[PDB]
Order: sequence, then C-alpha cells, then structure tokens
Amino acid sequence: MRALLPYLALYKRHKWMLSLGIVLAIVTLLASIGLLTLSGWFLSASAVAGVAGLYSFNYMLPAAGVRGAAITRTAGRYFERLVSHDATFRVLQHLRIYTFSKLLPLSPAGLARYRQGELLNRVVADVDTLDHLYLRVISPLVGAFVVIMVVTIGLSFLDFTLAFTLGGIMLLTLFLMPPLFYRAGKSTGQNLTHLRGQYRQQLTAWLQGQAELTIFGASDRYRTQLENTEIQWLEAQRRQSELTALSQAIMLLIGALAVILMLWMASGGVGGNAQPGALIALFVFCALAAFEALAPVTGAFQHLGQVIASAVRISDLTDQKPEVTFPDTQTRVADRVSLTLRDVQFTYPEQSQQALKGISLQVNAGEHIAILGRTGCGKSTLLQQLTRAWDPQQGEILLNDSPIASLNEAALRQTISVVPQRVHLFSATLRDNLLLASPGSSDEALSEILRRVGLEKLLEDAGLNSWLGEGGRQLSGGELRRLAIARALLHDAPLVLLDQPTEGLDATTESQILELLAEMMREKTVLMVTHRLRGLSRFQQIIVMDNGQIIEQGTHAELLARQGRYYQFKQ
Amino acid sequence: MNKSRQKELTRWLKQQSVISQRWLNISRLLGFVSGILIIAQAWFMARILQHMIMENIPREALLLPFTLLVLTFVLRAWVVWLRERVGYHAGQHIRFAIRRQVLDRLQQAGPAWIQGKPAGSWATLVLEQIDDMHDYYARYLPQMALAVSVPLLIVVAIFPSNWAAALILLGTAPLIPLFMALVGMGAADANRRNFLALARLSGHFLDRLRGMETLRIFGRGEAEIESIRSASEDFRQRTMEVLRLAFLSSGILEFFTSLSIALVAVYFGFSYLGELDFGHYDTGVTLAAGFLALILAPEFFQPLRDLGTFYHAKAQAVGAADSLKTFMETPLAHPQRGEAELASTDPVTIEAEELFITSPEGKTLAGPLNFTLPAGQRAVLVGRSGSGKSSLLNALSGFLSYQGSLRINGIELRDLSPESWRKHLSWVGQNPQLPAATLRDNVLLARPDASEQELQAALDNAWVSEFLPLLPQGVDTPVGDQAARLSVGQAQRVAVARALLNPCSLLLLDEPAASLDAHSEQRVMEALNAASLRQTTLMVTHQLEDLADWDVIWVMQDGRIIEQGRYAELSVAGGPFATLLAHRQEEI
Ligand SMILES: Nc1ncnc2c1ncn2[C@@H]1O[C@H](COP(=O)(O)OP(=O)(O)NP(=O)(O)O)[C@@H](O)[C@H]1O
Ligand SMILES: Nc1ncnc2c1ncn2[C@@H]1O[C@H](COP(=O)(O)OP(=O)(O)OP(=O)(O)O)[C@@H](O)[C@H]1O
Ligand SMILES: [Mg+2]
Ligand SMILES: [Mg+2]
Repeated sequence: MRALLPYLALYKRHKWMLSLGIVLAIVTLLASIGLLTLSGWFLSASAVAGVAGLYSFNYMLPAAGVRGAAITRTAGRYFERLVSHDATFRVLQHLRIYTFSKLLPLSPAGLARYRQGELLNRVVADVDTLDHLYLRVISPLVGAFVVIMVVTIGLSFLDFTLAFTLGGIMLLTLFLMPPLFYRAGKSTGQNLTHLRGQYRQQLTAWLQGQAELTIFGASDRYRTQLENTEIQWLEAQRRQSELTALSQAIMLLIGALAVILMLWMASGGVGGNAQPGALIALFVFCALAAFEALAPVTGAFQHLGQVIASAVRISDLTDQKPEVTFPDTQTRVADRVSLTLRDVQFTYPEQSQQALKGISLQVNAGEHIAILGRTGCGKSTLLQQLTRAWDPQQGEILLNDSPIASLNEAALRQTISVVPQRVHLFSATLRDNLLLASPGSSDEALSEILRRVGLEKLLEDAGLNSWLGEGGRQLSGGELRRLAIARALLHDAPLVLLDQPTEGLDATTESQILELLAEMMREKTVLMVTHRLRGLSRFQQIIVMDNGQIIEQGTHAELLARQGRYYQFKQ
Repeated sequence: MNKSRQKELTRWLKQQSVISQRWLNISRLLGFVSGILIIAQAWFMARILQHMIMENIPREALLLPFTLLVLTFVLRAWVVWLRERVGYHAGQHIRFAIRRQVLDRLQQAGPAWIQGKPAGSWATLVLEQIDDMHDYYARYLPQMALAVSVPLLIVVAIFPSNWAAALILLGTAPLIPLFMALVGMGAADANRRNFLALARLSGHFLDRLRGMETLRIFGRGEAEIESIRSASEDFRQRTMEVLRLAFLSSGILEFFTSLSIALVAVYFGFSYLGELDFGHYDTGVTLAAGFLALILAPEFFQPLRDLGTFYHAKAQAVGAADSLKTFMETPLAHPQRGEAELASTDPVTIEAEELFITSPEGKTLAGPLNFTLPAGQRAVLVGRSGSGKSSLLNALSGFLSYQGSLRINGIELRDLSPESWRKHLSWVGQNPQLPAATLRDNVLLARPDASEQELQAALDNAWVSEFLPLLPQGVDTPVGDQAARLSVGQAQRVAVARALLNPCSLLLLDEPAASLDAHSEQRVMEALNAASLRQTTLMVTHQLEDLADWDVIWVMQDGRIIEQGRYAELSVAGGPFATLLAHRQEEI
C-alpha cells in the first residue's frame, strides 16, 4: 500500500479543491443524519406534547431545521461532486501527460522491454483506474470519521452508554471492516489489473496481425487464447462483485444491530430517567440514518488492491532511467558535418555476441558513403549508433571532431536526417506526416517535395488535408518508401543516413529517386546503405561489412579491380 | 444526437438482453421482495416505537415485535446479497455475448476493415465501450419495474393509516421522471462524444507508440506531448460534461426527495400539536402512523433516485453502442459470406473479367483486370509503384471487395467459403509481419504441430537456419515488438519460411525477397522458384533479369494489365516492359 505515496502527493496541486470536497462531504453527511434524526425526534416530541403542548411547544424551530437540512443535504452533495471530480480529472490528465513524456527517452531500447498493448493500457486505462484513489478513498474515510465523532460527541450529552455503544459500533466497523475487505479483494484486484492489460495486448496483437493470422488459419486459435483471457478476466470481475454483494449484506446487518441495540437500550433509560419519551426516537433514528456515512467506506479499501496494482504499473514506467542522456548546453547546428568512428563496439541488450565489432571509418565533410553487406551484418545497427539510439561500449563517435555525446538533443536531431529501413505512416493527415521534419514548411513547399519524389498522386482529391494511416488512406509499400525520403529531404540536415532508400521501387522510380538524391543531396555528408549495387560509381567510398566488422573499403573502381567480396556482389 | 438513431440503439441494446431474460426477472422479483421487507421493517419499528414512547410499554414485554424486526433485517440482507449477484450474472452474460459478436465480425472483416480504425480505437471499443453497457443490463433494466412497483406498494401501506402523508409522496412522485428525462435528455449524446474522445486518445497514443522511433529521429518530443495534451484535454472535458449531467440530475432528484421527507415530518409534527388537522380518518393521529410514514419517506423515493442514477447508465450504454452499431451495420468485403468450397487441393485456375478492386471506402485500387492463369502456371506482376499489384493479391486473399468477376476454378471468389479458401493459400506479403511470440511459433504458424524434419526443411530452404547460431535461444528466441529482435532481412526470411511449410493451391508472393543482399536473395530465390512450380503462383517483384522461365509476365500500370507474355517476347517488343527494363542494367 506504500506504492500510493507518489500519487497521494499529487493532491498538493489541488489541495484547496480536494480539501473543500472533504468539508462538503461532512456537511452533506451531517445534514443527512440531522434530517432523519430531527424528524424522528420532532415527531415523537410533538406527539408526547399532544394538543395541550401547543402555545407552549416551540414547533417553528424544528420546522426550519428540516427545511434547512433538506436544502443543505442536496446542495452540499452536488457541490462536493462538482469540486471533487473537477480536481480529480485534472490530476489524471496531468498524470497521463506525465506518463507519456517518459516514452520517447526510452524509445529504442527501453520500450523493447515492454509490450505495446500493455503500455497503452498503462497510460489510458491504468491512469483512469487511479480516480478511485482521488474520489472515493480519502473523502469517504475522513468524511465518515468526523461525522461519527460529531454524532458520538453530540449524543454524549444526552447519554454516555448509548452514545459510546452507537459510536463504538460505528468505529468498530470503520476500522475493522475496510481492512478486512482490502485483504479479501487484494488478490482479485491484482488479477483484475493484470488480466485487463493482458487482454488489451492480445487483442491489439490479434488485430494488428490479422493479415498473417487469417490466411495461415491462426486467427481461430489466437482468438481462443484471447477468449480464455476474457474468461479469466470475467471471473476476477465476478469475484469483485461477490465481495461488493457481501459488503452490502454485512453493512446492512451492522446497521440492523445499531437499530436493534438503540431500541432495546434506550427504552431502559436515556440520561438516567425511566421514561425517555421522545429521546428514544432521537437515538433510534440516528442509528437508522448514521450508517449512510459508512456506505462508501468498505468499498473504498476493497478496490484499493486494484488501484495499488495500477499504481505500480505507472510507477514502473515512470521510474525507468533512459539509457541515452543528452547535455543541456546550447549549441549551433553546423553547416558541414564530418563523422569519425574509432573502434566502435556494441552489444544489444541481453545478448552475448557483438552486433558491432571495432568499426572504424572516417567520413569527410561532403563525402558520399555506401555501406554494403549481407543481411544481419550490422548495417542498421551502425546507422542507429550515429542517431544516439544506444551508447557504444568501448567505442568513440565524433561529429566535427567533437563527441556525439556532447550535442544538445535539439541540435543532434537538426544535424542528422534519417530514412529508416521501416517506414511508419502516422494516422495524421498527409500534411502532418510531412511536417515531422521542417515543421515550419509552407503548403507550397510540401507540395513541391511531393512532386519531386513522385507522390503527385497524393495531391489529388483531399490532398494535403487527406487523412493517412490507420483510419484513413494506407499508402503502398513503394509510396511509404518515398514518403520517408520526402521527410528527410524536408529536414535538410548536413548529415544524411539513408537505410535502403530505394527498396521495393521499380527501375523507373528508383532511377528517378536516385537522380533526385544525387542532385538534392550535394555538399551533404551521406551514409547510403543499400543491398542494391546500382549507382555506386558516384560514391567516394564503398564500405563492405560482414558480421559486425568492416571487411573491405575503397572506391567503386578500386573494389572491382581487387576482386573482393564486392566483386561477387556485382557479379 | 438523433432521436431516430438513439431509438435504434436502444432497440439494439434491448435485443442483447434476451440471453439473460430469466436473470433479469429474478432481480425484478428480488427487488420487489426487498420493497416488501422494507414495509414490514418499518411497521414493526413504528409499533415498537409507539408502544415505548406513548404507552410506556416495557421492552421486556415487546419480544414478538423485536424477534420479527430482527427476522426482517436478516431477510433484507439476504435478498440484497442475492439481487446484487443475480444482477451481475445477467450483466456479464450479455457483455460476453456482445463481445463475442464484435470479435466474430473482426475475424470476417479482415485487415482492410480493421485498418479503418486505429488499433487503439478498436481496443477501447471492445474493452471500455462494451464493459460500460453493464450497468444498463445489471442495474437499469430491472429498475424500470421497481421504480413503479415498490413506490406504489409503499403508499398502499400509508393510505390506511394517513392519506395526507401519502399525497405528499404522490404529489412529488411525478416531478422526478419529468426532471429525470429533462436533465438527462442530452446525456446519451454526451456519452457518445465521451467515447469518441477516448477512442481518439487511445488510438492516437498507440499510433505514436508504434511509430515511436520516427518521432525520436525527427525530434518530435515536444510536439507529441502537446498533441497528447490536446487529445487528453478533450477527454477530460467530455468526461466532466457527462458527469455534470449525472450530478445535476441526482441533485435535483435528491432535492425533491429531501423536501418531501421534510414535508412529511412537518405535517405530522404539526398534526400532533393540533396546528393542522386533516387527513387522519376522523381518528387521532397515532405515533405509529407518523413513524411509518417517516421511515418509508426515504424508501419511497429510493427506487426513483436509483432510476435516475441508472438512467445515466442507460445513456452511457446508448453512447457506447453508437460505435458498435456502426461497425455491425457496415457491410464487409463480401455482402454474403460464402458457403461454396472447391474440393480438390490441386492448383487452381485464376480468371478475371472486368475485375475492379475497391477500397472499403469505395475507391477503386485496380482498374479493369482481364487475365487468365491456368492451373499450375506461374505469373509475375510487374509495374510502377501504386499501380495496384498488391491490391490484386489482396483481392485474391479475400481482403478486398471486387465489383467484376474473379473466378477460382470457375467458382466466384465472393462465393467461396473464406475459412476453407485460406487453407489453399500461402503467401509472402509486402512488409511481412511476425505475429507469433517466438521464431519457431512464427514459422509453424500454419500448422504448429509439424515434425522436426519439416520445420528444419523450411528453415534450410528459406535460408533462416544460417543466422540461428547468432540467436541466444536458437529457433525458440522471441521476436518482440514488430519483430524487433530480428533485422528486416532476417524477418523477411522467417516470413518466407511460413509460405513454404505447407502445400497450397495458390502462392501469393509479394516482393518475397526484399531487404536481402545479392547472395541471400539468390539462396532464397532458389526455394521460391522451386516452390513456384509445385502449384499456381503469382509473385510481385522488381527484379526483371532473374525471371525468364515464368509462364507469363503481367505489366500493371494505373490499375490495368497492359502487357502479357514471356520474357523473350516482352523484352524485345518495346512497350512499358522494355522501358521499365531499360533502367535496369542501364549502367551495365
Ligand atoms: N486503402 C486504400 N485506400 C485508398 N487508396 C489506397 C488504399 N490502399 C492503396 N491505395 C492506393 O492504391 C494504389 C495502388 O496501391 P498498391 O496496390 O498497394 O500499389 P502497389 O501495386 O503495391 N505498388 P508498390 O508500391 O510497389 O507495392 C496506390 O496509389 C495506393 O496509394
Ligand atoms: N533489437 C535487437 N535486439 C537484439 N538483437 C538485434 C536487434 N536488432 C538487430 N539485432 C541483431 O543484430 C544483427 C544485425 O543487426 P542489423 O539490424 O543492424 O542488421 P542489418 O544489416 O540492418 O540487416 P538487414 O540489412 O537485413 O536489414 C542481427 O543478427 C540481429 O539478430
Ligand atoms: Mg536493417
Ligand atoms: Mg505493394
């Protein structure tokens, strides 16, 4: 239960609004006990006085008391909800944005330890689960403790044994029953939080792989695995209902005990007199109405085992230290970039062998480099080292003869343009898919780069306002490839890392793209990775990798003459 | 907010409750029995109170009323315990059936219809939206009968004692439904926009998370926080708009409840003093009559305040059902699910006549396609990007609707049984994905109970087995988020291993050797060329030199097949193929 401290500390930004809801939750309860307690005494006192009591019994004061309590009861509860729900969902909105802010610093390797379907559950579903902590844990518990003390102290003036008997039952239920139901529903709450994220992960994975699962006949047995999670989830959901049912049955029996005891004990004597008269109804009707202050008390702690389980999920995500950290010093983006690598080594997390083994190359400013090798030789791993995705072990990378770890992130991203091997089409519009790089580009500039790269088709119909990605138009494989090139051409960085840019493109489009890149990417440092040996005569150096090490190196003419591994690639 | 539409959703919501009709009637009975025991509870309480207060009867004489009063309390707690569990059991059976229906239509819809929403929008439509219909079935449906039966039963016990007290209850009773419907008339539309904002936030989050690398590369950390801030700000405002209608309705209903309890107390207190004397059947107002009309004063309005509370659960269900109904109404790729199935496992013959392939929206992706592909022959799809080559392979897979004629072995594809049709299909798709957990679970996707020899044979053919030593666990290694553990070229060969592990009647290779070098492509294309001869095959590829023995070469441009024939005929005949082959080996 100690895991809730980082989240109870979020009260402090709304301390007034959340404490006002506590005060209104006591005024509402006090007026609620009073309305039934005053009515119970007023009726009995009026009847005892009888007809002869008129002109001598002050009946106007209770008449204003019930009218005042009725308005206070209804208005206080309404304003408590308005002020407590307003503050709770401002805390949940800040905590959701805070949780999302921890994702990008962990993007390459920290997020790989997690599952993409349960990460979604943590930010949108586990954050909403914490509204129990801010709405119905503190206010019911401290609201029900002040009310009982006020009732017990108030009833103590009339009698002591009666007040402590009613108040004793009311505290023996406030202090013993909630922890009993927290312990009973602790295991179910853990499962209920865990199984919801397991189902949301299996459902999104089943929805995202529906093309591969459907044809290979695997949707049926992945839905059976999916349906089973729901059976277990619905079973844990059912157990929480059986405890809620038992909570109401027990709470109704305790209120029965208070009503029976007050009837049996107040009749004997209230305050030391044999005939209590109206005071008998003053205690019976209080015990009959005082137990609506303990209505939300038991459910407050029962659902706590599920809130604590949720709180651990957000705490785990927000307690992750990103592997790569950036200096805060401001620096200016250079116009020319020359990169130097000296014995760069790198082992992927939870691996024994090395993806990169002692890579050393010197790329001068403005030189165009082509990297070649078999699949799995570390070509993309090398290109992600230059992007500071991971920190190389026992290796040093230099941009302009300065360490790449000494660049501000807002300056590192402005000096490197990347075309990844796998392109992502965001759900946003076509304009916002191109405004990732160069957010200040105008609509005329966006349209021009699309015409150059061969995507003039996207300018038809809705065009720039057209919704792409999921929920909209899905581009083909060769149209995603040219949209990634459009993103990097808009970025306009001195150093460009192309990871198989002409992949899945026909000969006509590849010729047009390679012609565009040669003209566009002049006086720009380029590290062009491809498995395609076309247009390599215009690259100053050709790097051939194998198993994380550079095997051969030289110009296109030199490599052919030497008949190295590049020769078997070409022939 | 269309009343005609919201009446269709309520009709659909009520239809799903028939599966739990028996459980919804038991809770209607148990709720009435609770109303019976409440009346019995206060009648004993009033009689005990009057005897002690007025007649000064000693407590040791009143033992029968105390025993019966305790007996009522024990029975009250039992019925409340039963009704709460009976209500839940009805609620989860309807929710399970609703979710089974939605998941059933996602198997049939296929990727082209699942792609119509972000994957985070589907998740919040299957988990959050379906689970928020529970209180409509568990709580609101049984409450309609209890809001009319118990309150009427309450005042039937008051007419005999004091009619003036009952007219206080009946005087305020009609006001509650009038304000229940007036306040919560826009509650169903606010809930619909609330789930709309949740489905955007859920869907916008998972899209950024899946494309989280491209945000890191371009330095979009500050810009995506601001967009999540806007998406989450709308969700907070939609949530509070929904809640303000629930608090206002509950506040108004409590206002009338509280005043009537005050009026009942004031009327009886004044009546005992003689301040006002009416509504007592020309007999002195007894104390037991006042207590009975005072204990039942909150209980008369309880069922009405619960109806107001659950009336906003109905609005929650109506708003949640707006998006499920839309999904369950939109026609799928084929208007009628096919029952016809082709018997033999022999290679099939593909035929198309004026075949148009259209997107789920309605946009045509491939123009009029006229072609034939005899049994066992292999064809090649070649053309520019965006020409429709992969759209044709998606229509053969059954993922897309087609207007014209596309006959498999003389049987229309729209008529084929989709489940039995995919058993005759293997394929390597463009940008292939690995759904299963491990590398072995992925290669064995078609039949997970394949022998060790047949698994080893697929890994050897697809060149997968050469990079297995690098993997820590071997063929049992996980692949992670979007096959993170593997490189693109290594993930490509695992997808190729799937296609070759089971015999098929039509093989649909879509750029099967992408992200492969010169030598690894040649090793893989030996397996794919050998496999292409065992059945009907149709591959999309950009290599043009390596293909010379393929039975026919289709050249697609703007959705139309503009050339056909062998490599020897097409290469020297001019046309688009020669020009598209001209850029190939241009410098060699
Ligand atoms: N769901 C869709 N809605 C609208 N247009 C689409 C959709 N899917 C694809 N298109 C477009 O339809 C055309 C054909 O797409 P597609 O069939 O994938 O091209 P392709 O044959 O695969 N060429 P390639 O890029 O090499 O894969 C392109 O212009 C696409 O942008
Ligand atoms: N996220 C990862 N975790 C662990 N190992 C990885 C990861 N990504 C790649 N590897 C390993 O690194 C090796 C090569 O990595 P990399 O992806 O750089 O190769 P590549 O040259 O990009 O391959 P291709 O050229 O086919 O895309 C592979 O053997 C692969 O198993
Ligand atoms: Mg790669
Ligand atoms: Mg394609």
